[PDB]
Amino acid sequence: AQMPSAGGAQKPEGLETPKGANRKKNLPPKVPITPMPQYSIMETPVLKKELDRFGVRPLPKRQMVLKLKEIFQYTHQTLDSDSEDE
Repeated sequence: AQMPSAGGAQKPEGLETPKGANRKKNLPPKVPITPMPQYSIMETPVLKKELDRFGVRPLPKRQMVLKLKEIFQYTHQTLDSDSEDE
């Protein structure tokens, strides 16, 4: 709901990057900033399989990315745990 000000403080200018160029897969539970680990920007081979598994119809990558981004926005509560949710 809120953020710990004594722990946040640092003004963001960019956070939501393609998870790969840096060694940063996590998102610190602190301040509600636009999430970096978007489901819609996951690695192409596995994400294509996850796109099929989630049951998404063939919409072009612009229409598709907005769909799975929006879905991810209301689904994003904590962070990707690497392991499957037990």
